[PDB]
Amino acid sequence: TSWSDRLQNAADMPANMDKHALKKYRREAYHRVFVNRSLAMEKIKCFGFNMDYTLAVYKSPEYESLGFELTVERLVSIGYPQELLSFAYDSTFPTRGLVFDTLYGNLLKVDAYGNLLVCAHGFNFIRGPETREQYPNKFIQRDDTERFYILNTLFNLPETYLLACLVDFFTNCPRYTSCETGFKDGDLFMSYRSMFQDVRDAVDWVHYKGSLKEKTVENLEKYVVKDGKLPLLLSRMKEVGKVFLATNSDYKYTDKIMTYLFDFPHGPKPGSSHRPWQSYFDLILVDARKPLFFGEGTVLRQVDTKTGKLKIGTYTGPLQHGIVYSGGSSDTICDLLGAKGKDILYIGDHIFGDILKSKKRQGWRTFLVIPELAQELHVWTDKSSLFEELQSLDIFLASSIQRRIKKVTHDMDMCYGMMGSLFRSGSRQTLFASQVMRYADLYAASFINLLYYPFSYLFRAAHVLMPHES
Amino acid sequence: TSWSDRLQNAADMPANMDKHALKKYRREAYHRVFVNRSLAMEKIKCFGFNMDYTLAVYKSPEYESLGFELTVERLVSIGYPQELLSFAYDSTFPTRGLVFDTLYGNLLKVDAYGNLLVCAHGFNFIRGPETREQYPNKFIQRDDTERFYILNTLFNLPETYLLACLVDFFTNCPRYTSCETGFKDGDLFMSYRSMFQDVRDAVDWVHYKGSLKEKTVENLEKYVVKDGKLPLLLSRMKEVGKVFLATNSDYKYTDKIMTYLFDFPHGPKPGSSHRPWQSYFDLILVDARKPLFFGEGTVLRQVDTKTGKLKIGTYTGPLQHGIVYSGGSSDTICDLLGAKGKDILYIGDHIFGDILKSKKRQGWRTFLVIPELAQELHVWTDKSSLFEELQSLDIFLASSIQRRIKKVTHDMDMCYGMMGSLFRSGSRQTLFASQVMRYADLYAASFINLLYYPFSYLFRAAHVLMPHES
Amino acid sequence: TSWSDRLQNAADMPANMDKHALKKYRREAYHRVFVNRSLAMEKIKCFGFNMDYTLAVYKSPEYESLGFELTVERLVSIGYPQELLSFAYDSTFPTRGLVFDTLYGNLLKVDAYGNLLVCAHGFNFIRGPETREQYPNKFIQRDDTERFYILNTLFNLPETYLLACLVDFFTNCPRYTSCETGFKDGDLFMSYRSMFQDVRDAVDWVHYKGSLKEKTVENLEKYVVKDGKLPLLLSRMKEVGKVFLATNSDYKYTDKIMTYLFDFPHGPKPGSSHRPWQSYFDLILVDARKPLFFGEGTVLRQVDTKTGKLKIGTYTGPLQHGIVYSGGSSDTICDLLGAKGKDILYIGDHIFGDILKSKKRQGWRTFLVIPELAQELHVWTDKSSLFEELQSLDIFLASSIQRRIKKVTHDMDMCYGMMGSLFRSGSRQTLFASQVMRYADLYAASFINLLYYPFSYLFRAAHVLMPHES
Amino acid sequence: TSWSDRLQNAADMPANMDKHALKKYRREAYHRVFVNRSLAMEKIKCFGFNMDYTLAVYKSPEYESLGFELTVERLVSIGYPQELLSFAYDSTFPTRGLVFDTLYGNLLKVDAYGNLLVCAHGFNFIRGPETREQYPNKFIQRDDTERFYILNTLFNLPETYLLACLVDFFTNCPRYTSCETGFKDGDLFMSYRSMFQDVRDAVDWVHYKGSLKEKTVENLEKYVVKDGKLPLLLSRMKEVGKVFLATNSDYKYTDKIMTYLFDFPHGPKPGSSHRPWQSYFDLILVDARKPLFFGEGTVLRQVDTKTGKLKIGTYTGPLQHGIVYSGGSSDTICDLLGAKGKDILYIGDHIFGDILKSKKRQGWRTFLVIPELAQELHVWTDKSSLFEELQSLDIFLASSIQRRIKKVTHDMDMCYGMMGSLFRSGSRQTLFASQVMRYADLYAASFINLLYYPFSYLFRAAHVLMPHES
Ligand SMILES: Nc1ncnc2c1ncn2[C@@H]1O[C@H](COP(=O)(O)OP(=O)(O)OP(=O)(O)O)[C@@H](O)[C@H]1O
Ligand SMILES: Nc1ncnc2c1ncn2[C@@H]1O[C@H](COP(=O)(O)OP(=O)(O)OP(=O)(O)O)[C@@H](O)[C@H]1O
Ligand SMILES: O=c1[nH]cnc2c1ncn2[C@@H]1O[C@H](COP(=O)(O)O)[C@@H](O)[C@H]1O
Ligand SMILES: O=c1[nH]cnc2c1ncn2[C@@H]1O[C@H](COP(=O)(O)O)[C@@H](O)[C@H]1O
Ligand SMILES: O=c1[nH]cnc2c1ncn2[C@@H]1O[C@H](COP(=O)(O)O)[C@@H](O)[C@H]1O
Ligand SMILES: O=c1[nH]cnc2c1ncn2[C@@H]1O[C@H](COP(=O)(O)O)[C@@H](O)[C@H]1O
Ligand SMILES: [Mg+2]
Ligand SMILES: [Mg+2]
Ligand SMILES: [Mg+2]
Ligand SMILES: [Mg+2]
Repeated sequence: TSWSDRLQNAADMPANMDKHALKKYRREAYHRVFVNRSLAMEKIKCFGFNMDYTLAVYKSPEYESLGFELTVERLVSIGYPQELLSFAYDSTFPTRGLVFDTLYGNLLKVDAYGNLLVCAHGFNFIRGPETREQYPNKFIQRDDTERFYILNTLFNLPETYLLACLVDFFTNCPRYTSCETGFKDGDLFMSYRSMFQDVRDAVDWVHYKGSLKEKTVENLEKYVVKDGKLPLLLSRMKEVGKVFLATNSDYKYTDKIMTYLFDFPHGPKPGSSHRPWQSYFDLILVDARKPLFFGEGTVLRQVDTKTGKLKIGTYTGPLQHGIVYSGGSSDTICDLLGAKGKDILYIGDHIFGDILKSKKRQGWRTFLVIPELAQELHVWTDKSSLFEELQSLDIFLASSIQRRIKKVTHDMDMCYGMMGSLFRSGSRQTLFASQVMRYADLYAASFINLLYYPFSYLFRAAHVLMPHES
Repeated sequence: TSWSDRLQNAADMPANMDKHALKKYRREAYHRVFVNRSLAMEKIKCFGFNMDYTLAVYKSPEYESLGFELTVERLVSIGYPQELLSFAYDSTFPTRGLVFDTLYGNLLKVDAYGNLLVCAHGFNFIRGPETREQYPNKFIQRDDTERFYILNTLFNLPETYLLACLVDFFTNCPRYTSCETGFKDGDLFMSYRSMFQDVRDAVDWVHYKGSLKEKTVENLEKYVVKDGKLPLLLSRMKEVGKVFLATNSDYKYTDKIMTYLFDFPHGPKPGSSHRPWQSYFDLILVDARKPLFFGEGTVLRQVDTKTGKLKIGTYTGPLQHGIVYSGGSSDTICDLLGAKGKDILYIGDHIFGDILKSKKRQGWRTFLVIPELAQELHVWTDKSSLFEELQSLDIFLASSIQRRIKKVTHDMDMCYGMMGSLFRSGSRQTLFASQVMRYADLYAASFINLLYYPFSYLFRAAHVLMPHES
Repeated sequence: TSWSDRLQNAADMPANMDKHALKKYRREAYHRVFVNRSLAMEKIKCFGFNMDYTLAVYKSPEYESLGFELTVERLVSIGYPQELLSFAYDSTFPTRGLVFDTLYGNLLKVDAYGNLLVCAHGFNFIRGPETREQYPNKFIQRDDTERFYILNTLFNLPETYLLACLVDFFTNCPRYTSCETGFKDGDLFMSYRSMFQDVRDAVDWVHYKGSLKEKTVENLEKYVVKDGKLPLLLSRMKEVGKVFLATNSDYKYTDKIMTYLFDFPHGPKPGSSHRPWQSYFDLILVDARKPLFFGEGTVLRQVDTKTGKLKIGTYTGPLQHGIVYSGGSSDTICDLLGAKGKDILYIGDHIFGDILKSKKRQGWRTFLVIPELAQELHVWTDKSSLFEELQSLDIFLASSIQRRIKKVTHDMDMCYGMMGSLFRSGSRQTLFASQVMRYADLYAASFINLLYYPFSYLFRAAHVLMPHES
Repeated sequence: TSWSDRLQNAADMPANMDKHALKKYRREAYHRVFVNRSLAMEKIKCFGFNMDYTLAVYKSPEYESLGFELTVERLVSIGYPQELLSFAYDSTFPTRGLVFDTLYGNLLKVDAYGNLLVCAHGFNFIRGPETREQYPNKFIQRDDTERFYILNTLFNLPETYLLACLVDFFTNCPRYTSCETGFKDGDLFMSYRSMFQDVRDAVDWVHYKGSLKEKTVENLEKYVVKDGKLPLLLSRMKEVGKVFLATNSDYKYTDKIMTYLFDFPHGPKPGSSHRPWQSYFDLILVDARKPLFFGEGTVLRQVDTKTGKLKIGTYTGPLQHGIVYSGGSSDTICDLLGAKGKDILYIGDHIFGDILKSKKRQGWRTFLVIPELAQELHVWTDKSSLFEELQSLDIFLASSIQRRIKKVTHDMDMCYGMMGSLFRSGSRQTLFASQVMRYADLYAASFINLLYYPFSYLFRAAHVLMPHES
């Protein structure tokens, strides 16, 4: 039961909009909206959506596997060894938000301070003493962005696993000699950094020039979660405000995906006429180039929606019915919809490119969709006893207790996968957790959980106090 | 009773090192060390100190007044109007950590998200609706560092007030015409940005080329807090670890100040021989150029301590008794003392240049000295009823209640000064508060509060949980 | 009779290597090597060649037409109007080395000082007084590289003409309104700068992703000059030194072109066994990325010559027989061939990327191939009377004489084409001429002209004197 | 007889403005204006002057000695050894336009291509074979501006000599160990680069914060050439055009110097009333910050001429009688005087900051003052036989002749000083010569030589032809 199985199971249910039914549903953690900072929904005038992994949640592990396969086949086609074709995606290895160290070829799970929580070289998990050889303070400098790459999105799960597969392969293959910073193959030296760049290039190629989109669109039921409740929620938002779409994707792909997401024999509710996806939006913007979008952006263009090509020239005209925009900046949306940032709730999945940048650069209100939460909640509850033990041990710690804390931390972590919870390693929160708490005003397993709250709901978080104020 | 009066009152007391006396003393908030993240003192192998506003706490308002006076006289000497000589420092206006907006000439108190809490143009406090003309989302982009300058240190209190005095002066003087971005004086236009730069240049000049240091050193009892307990604490730290000094100041000034701080007819305790200040340190480093120090640094130099001049050439030798270093990098300290970052507790007052940068760049443990805490605690306790009311109102808020929340927030804020608490405006925490909580492992009114805790004390903070984990 | 007709006519002749025949041949300007700075051929130890427009001279106007056609079809395919398909390359318009002004959409012919010699907006040649509206000092700032683009190579002849065709089209088409910096089409604005970028992108696409190379290789006799004397010259150079190839092209294309250039039923001379092209070179380097090549370069790679793919990893091994390199830097060649810069004569066609950068960055000796010289010499001689008149007029000028100087300048210029000689407009030398004289030690219509000089020839230029030294 | 002796001898003569006397005077090379590119004086509408080493020519070797002495005393005061006080300026060593190599500590005389003509380490002249160890291609990369510093001005003559004195001192002093990139003194390493930076800093300090200006102004007759013909020439220029002053100097110093330059008991000619220096200028601009002046410049300020301080604010008003400007850009002059660049003849001494940048950035007409020309002409003529021999030898060279060419080159060079002619080493022209020919339209020993030519004089240079055009 993957997180996307949980999501599709919930997707297959019709909405019971009886107000008592809604209150009862949102009791369940799965259907809840979690609150980092208070947000009065009556003050939101524009609801903004991202597409991929927000509206269009790709099914797991099928979509990751497909990405993995195509990225492997691209590497082989440019000259990587044929043994790469023996690799097979394993959803139990990667956790999102890991850092690849391009100097030493390690996947790292770190906290917000750059402290090491987990270190794996290939499939070899390095324990604390051994890690001190490469990380003498058990710490990385996060500002060293040329060395350390943060794998933020669900699109990065395939490369996360592939990176580990490659280090494992070259390490254990007798044709190569391992060195601290890469592999020697005769008179050829491949650094981890250049291997990393090849992988990153190959993922990019698969998305831009390869067959990922085509294979996705030819089997949408296999690859994409579909929910009859989507048009219902959007239709309700449009009753109280404006709705916009802002995607890094191109129009032709957006049209195919959004068409699919709205393909039911009805509109917002059963019995209602079907309406085109575009009718649900006051503004549609593709090729957004987030996060640059939230700074200078790019020139505003108009899509010719018949051909799917951009019209030539910068678009200088007003918001018109049926117009589809490309490029621009966050200021385009604000100006055309007449919103200030705090009037906007932007709903996305990319912690950096959607949430952190819209919050910090523009003061937008933010909702982070965390698809894995669906399953992480089930584990958090089913295994709460292990965490409770860990909490008690940590308290009792103010020895053999310390080795028990390590053992329990490991047993807890393993319940999530080889790289542990997205949110923590035992009692230490991850960088991803700290960025969620800091930048995501709201978060949930799915944006659809907003359907279960009334229009004027006040989401509340407790006021924060400093230690000297308590 | 300024914060420095509180600090000197505590300074005049001898240490009662009876273990029961110590436990009882550190009960009081004034004498307490506050904990943002847990820290096991037994793991600290090096204690590092900054000098100014850490070891050498300048008396208030006398030292700010002196800085103010000299900065005014420098501006007048370069051509500013004679009416500046009518200005007189007012300690009731500035709060630390304000942002000067160089485009519109406002002092702003903001939260961690760039949200406006207070906006003053000269001495005119702008209420929310009027602020929307210049700040349509009631928000600033903190990454716009060319526009917004954060006044982080107690050294910035004089310019904070002076900035306000100048905008007030030019606004109300009929020789000048006010414009949105500065003042017209015939065929001369002075932008707020160029005025700001003149002030910043004049403060720098006063410190580097003017008479501030000379006037300070000629009346140290007037300007500098002195505490017999300093050598006691340092002597105790040296029993369990190494002690270093890292200052942005030059050696000649450092020597005069540190000599004064240790000038008692005894050493660590009464009855003991006096020892030179330098004997308390394993490493002394001046001209540190923090925060660059925590990145590339500068070339390591050796001070000729007889002349106070640098020896010519980069110093390539070992740590030797009596050597005094200049420049270098944080890696100099680590290498010469054989420490990794987590073995170091660095004690400073500059939230950015001491604490944030040593934490983020090097994974040092951090202790922030907040001199105003001495007095902010007295107000926090004496006026807790106003905050309690505010908390209750906010709860009751889930109208005339909303105007009561504004009124109570104001009455609370005014107890601290015209720009409110360093840490908050009513229930909204400031940027400075959020940076203290994030980057300062420990904090206190004075580093001396460490004397009241044993060598192997475990400072504990509660583990943090996400909303879905609670 | 295009310049390439002249070149192929000379190419079809067998080499008469009788020493008296050689001396007599190189009398003719067409077969001569011209000398800007003295060069002792006996000191040259390595001869380096570029491929395109050096060894492989593309036939004119056929190859330019093909590039033009494909670039047009790419623009149409991305959304440019169908009327572009009515354009047809005209070899009589463009001269090499023009500057496109992206702000005002003009093609400019300038001198070394940025002084305007010719200005055309579309096909409208702007006379001096009108040009002062846009160029008040009749001058451009050459350091404004974001505004001004120099069209240096024969590869740029198609876009030179296309730029003019486009400005002409949009200016005279009633669907568009002309503005100073581009064209309005309703709510779309297309700036000259964005049009220019579209053209540049489309040329790049044609070369990298389109069909130019494929269509070239399927009719090499149509598109490429072939000369039986090439292997003879290279074979002779290899007798006295080392020979290398350095191309910006990829290996697969290089192999197809070089195979063709050497496809005769003999080797160096008639009667000799044919040898593969690669046997003529001590070092072969593709994907050179000139001019970056002459600075940091890129990582040195090894080509797998069976597949045409790069081997994975940086190549760290020695120069080996049969190895083909990719990337690297000019230092690669020096190190592997054991040459210092002054031991190298590098033969190329790109005034900036081959000649200026190798001279300035590395102190290489330089030979510039100027394919149009073949025909420019015929005009220079056939019409010397017009220039002679101009010279006399200029002398007599120290009025109606001044209008005669303009008239004669024009009549002279028109003999070369609408944009005049590559080297001058009347008596004013072009930027391209000044760069040839400054950076090209030697130059000629073809590198083959080196066959007509002995191994130890001393090419001499007169020593230069300052005005006060004469 | 220094060049400044020659200049003052000519300065002491009254102007005979009889038209036949003028024609005859300008026959002599000393009194001639030399022409690199033709210039019609009737088209010049604005004459622009620099002050230092243009209008105010400092006497040699007295002024260089003074600069040298003060720079030495500054180095000693910051900690350099006392033996520096034994140094004494020697005018026979430095030639202008040398390059200091900060990596290896050599003074280099180079051509326009970075080819080595002379290399001295301290006072040791390194002959060709030995130089190949450090300069394997006998070449430097001029674009490596962090490594190579060009000593362009007469202000750089003292540091040129001092650099050589220092390398000599540390090399031969047994306290220091010489290394390839600097000197070891125990645990101190001083790199040539850091020594160079100390010298550059000390020269800057002497000019900005030391006593150079004060000592100059207290003995102007000792340090500054004065010429009664200056007001005559300026008065004549003002009859046919506008006259401006643009100096990097401050107003107070400019006023003292310009007052002195005009201090005669008469105005333009004997018998005429004396007029203040400022009356000779339509525009006076100080603190020009050339060459930044010819790009973005700085904010335009107004000088308060009573106090010598800048008025506060950017000056936004018109050109007014008596106004003195500070900062700004070259566009300030153009706009306020209503000139385009080709209407301006700018007269200066700094080949880079005055001449090259005004030519390339703005298309100004340029006149370079070369004070040493006064004496270099006397040597060029007196020793023409040596050059003639060299020319003949070079011809005869197309061996013992080659060693004769080296010997004659040396004997010729030594007539100018240890570092040879400014303009050449034997038959090879220097970088400075090539920049003079390229960027200086006109040049002369003194700007005063313009007095000897009529208002509408056409300065002519021969049209340049390429080798294939001859
Ligand atoms: N999740 C992420 N993915 C990619 N880049 C990131 C992410 N988070 C931060 N960055 C960027 O990485 C760079 C270095 O991060 P650094 O730790 O110095 O800053 P920070 O994110 O502000 O740290 P903190 O989380 O302590 O506020 C910055 O440019 C930052 O914007
Ligand atoms: N006389 C000088 N003094 C200081 N800087 C100079 C001088 N002449 C050129 N430069 C600068 O030095 C840098 C490197 O010079 P480089 O040889 O690459 O360019 P260049 O001067 O254009 O050469 P060329 O003389 O061949 O035209 C450039 O930024 C250039 O402007
Ligand atoms: O790593 C990547 N390389 C290239 N494209 C990516 C990558 N990750 C996501 N994308 C693309 O980004 C788009 C998702 O944009 P979204 O709708 O804004 O979430 C899709 O078109 C993806 O193909
Ligand atoms: O704004 C400033 N301008 C110039 N110097 C400053 C400023 N603020 C602090 N300083 C100097 O910084 C030094 C303080 O360094 P610390 O010991 O590292 O805290 C003192 O020498 C101050 O004079
Ligand atoms: O404008 C261009 N855009 C893209 N490729 C170009 C352009 N001009 C030349 N080239 C390519 O550069 C290569 C020529 O390299 P050369 O052998 O070094 O002259 C050929 O592969 C061309 O296709
Ligand atoms: O190397 C230097 N360092 C500092 N000032 C210099 C240097 N060289 C020249 N100057 C100053 O530049 C000014 C000369 O400007 P000019 O009138 O534009 O030639 C004088 O004030 C000099 O003091
Ligand atoms: Mg997304
Ligand atoms: Mg401090
Ligand atoms: Mg080429
Ligand atoms: Mg000067």
